[PDB]
Amino acid sequence: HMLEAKFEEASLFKRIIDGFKDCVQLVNFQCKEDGIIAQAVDDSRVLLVSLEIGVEAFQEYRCDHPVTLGMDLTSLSKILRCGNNTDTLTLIADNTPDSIILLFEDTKKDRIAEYSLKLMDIDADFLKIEELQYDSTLSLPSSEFSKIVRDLSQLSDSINIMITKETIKFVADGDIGSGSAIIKPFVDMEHPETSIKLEMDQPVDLTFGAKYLLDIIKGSSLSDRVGIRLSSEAPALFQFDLKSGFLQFFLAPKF
Amino acid sequence: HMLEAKFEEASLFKRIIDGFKDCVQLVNFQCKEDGIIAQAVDDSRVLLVSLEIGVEAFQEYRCDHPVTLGMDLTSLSKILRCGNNTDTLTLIADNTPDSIILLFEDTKKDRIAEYSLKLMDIDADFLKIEELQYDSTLSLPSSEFSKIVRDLSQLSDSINIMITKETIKFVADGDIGSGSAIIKPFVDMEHPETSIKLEMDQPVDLTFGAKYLLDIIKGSSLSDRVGIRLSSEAPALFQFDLKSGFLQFFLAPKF
Amino acid sequence: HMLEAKFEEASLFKRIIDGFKDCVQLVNFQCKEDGIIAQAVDDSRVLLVSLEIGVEAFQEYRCDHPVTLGMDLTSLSKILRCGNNTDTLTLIADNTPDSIILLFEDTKKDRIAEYSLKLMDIDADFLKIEELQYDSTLSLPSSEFSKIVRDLSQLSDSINIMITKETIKFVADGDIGSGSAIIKPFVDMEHPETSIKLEMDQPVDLTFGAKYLLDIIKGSSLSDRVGIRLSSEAPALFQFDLKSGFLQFFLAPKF
Repeated sequence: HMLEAKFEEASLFKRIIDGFKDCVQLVNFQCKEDGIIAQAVDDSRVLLVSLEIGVEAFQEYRCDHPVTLGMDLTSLSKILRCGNNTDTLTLIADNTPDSIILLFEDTKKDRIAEYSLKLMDIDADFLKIEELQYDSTLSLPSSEFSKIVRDLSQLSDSINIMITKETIKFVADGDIGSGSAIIKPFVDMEHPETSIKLEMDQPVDLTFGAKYLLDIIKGSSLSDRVGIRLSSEAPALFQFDLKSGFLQFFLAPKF
Repeated sequence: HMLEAKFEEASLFKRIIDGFKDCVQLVNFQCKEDGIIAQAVDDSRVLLVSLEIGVEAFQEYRCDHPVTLGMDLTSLSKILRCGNNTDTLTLIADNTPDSIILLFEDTKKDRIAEYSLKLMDIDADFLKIEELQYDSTLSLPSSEFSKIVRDLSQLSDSINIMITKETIKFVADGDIGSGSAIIKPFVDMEHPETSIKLEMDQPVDLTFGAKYLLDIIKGSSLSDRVGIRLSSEAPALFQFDLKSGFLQFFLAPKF
Repeated sequence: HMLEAKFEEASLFKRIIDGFKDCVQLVNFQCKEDGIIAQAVDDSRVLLVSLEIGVEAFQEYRCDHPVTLGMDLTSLSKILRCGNNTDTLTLIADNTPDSIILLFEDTKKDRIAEYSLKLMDIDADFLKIEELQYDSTLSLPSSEFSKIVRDLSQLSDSINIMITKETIKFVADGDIGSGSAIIKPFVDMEHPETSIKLEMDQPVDLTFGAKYLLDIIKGSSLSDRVGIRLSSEAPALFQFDLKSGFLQFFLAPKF
């Protein structure tokens, strides 16, 4: 009992985990003094999940020692289905820990639920694959992006994002036919968060697997907007902005 | 780009397809100058689905050429799950078409989704099996008819509709037991659409498969009332009245 | 047509059956002059379900003859999915019956649905295993008890209820980790039905199967509170208080 990180609402940490729990299985939660960060590469080694949770995301955070505690998402999510969404979730562990302790407590002092989670042993191959300059950079409503991905997934397992100047084009092409959703950058004032931005330095023609994109758009529940950075050189970066933190999805193109 | 039929709301065409998509698989959409009509016989050749969609059902309809464009329901329904229920769905095709183009556009000009559907090749065995005079003719609330069919389906796979004068009797008889729902014709004034009519010229004792009836009652979402015409000679006619059009289910009795 | 028991709402009898239909399969409904009682032991012979339905639970009850009519829950529940929740459900049978008749009728006289259920032949091994004195006796909100059982079921198939003085402790221990929910007896005044009582005569350390507890907590829909009596000698008694009646779950501990 030494780091005891504490969330205001247990739902918040649950929503964060639920955002990327489907695309991966094992995760290396590397928590330190300035907060918690984590990475997780899937089995096929084509999708990286990078997470950062700052101090301000907690209502009371402490960590007198850099502790790397990896664990299974399926096991972690099971314990996360025990709270009452508004309970006080406290992540407790000690120096060189065997298990992480999750403490659920409501506003009243009737319910005091304490859970233990046997920690996994994960290799420390941390990746830094974010580029300085991307060929194209765009940001759109997360709910809108989920719509495009889900609709095109009906047609084929290959969604081709094609970006030219002032033209963002999503195209799917399968056996039963094809589909094409085309959006253009604009500005709104009644609700400026529905706006679409585009900063193209060079035209982009990349192809991504539909299987992976469907898991990526599940982070729409964490942010209203999604930042997409496309490059012909490095994997694409799908970023969801959290309150004092972020959830990144690095996806490698096909072909 | 020559016929371009256009719906006010994309939901309407989706609801129509959803009304009969389960009981069949391939459909021959025979659209012409006065609107669109279609037929579909299942594999077992005991259930016919006849559809008619008049000009008034569209908000803007054109067709300078009688075009028969058949297609797969499963593939068609997939594309129909892309709209936003209130988008402008436009069915576009050309003379001697390879594929039918479905264009989704909302009120604003942000979303312009265009889909292509590879057309099937369906045989032109169109059937006209509607009789002049049926032994019995009745009409009841569609939601009420769905209740009777669903409840009796629990007991056995054979639902026997038995009609005598002023007595409409639905009977199921299986291994675990039996059930009998009996309704009588009457008139209401607070909401005359809940009334039950019956025009019996001759008593009817027909037996239908529960499997088929369950698919037939799925058209209750298209009309408040359902018209049933029973004959000992020809297949029974279950008819749902659309706004400027209809959805018919011709079902052959057992034994 | 001789006993014709009658419920005010068909939903009530449906909810009662739905309370214990999952943990067993065959049930011996032994109805008599003062009401209806029934017992059902599962295949593994470790869980007994005892039911009592008094006269006051019906809106109109009669029974001129003690009749034991056993039946299959699955078949009984099927027929129970036919009503409209507010219909007049009437259980009809005769002296030495072959089948039990279930009559559904609404407030209006349009719907008159009559169902027959072929009665099963069940052995008359009725059990009286309730003790006089139990080591511990407690009562808590049924919704709260369901929460504890469901959450701990995620961890292992063995939930250990551990009771000491003024301390009720639920513990699960599995491969991925463990969990512990600890509640203490108190009194509320805004809503005294959320209170927790405990009358310990002797400390209790019993282990129950999670499979069975999950079925037991399904009776939370019948009562706000659940009475639990634990004994080291006899099976534990989980009791849900009905309006003029009860639903009991006798569960044998492990090890």
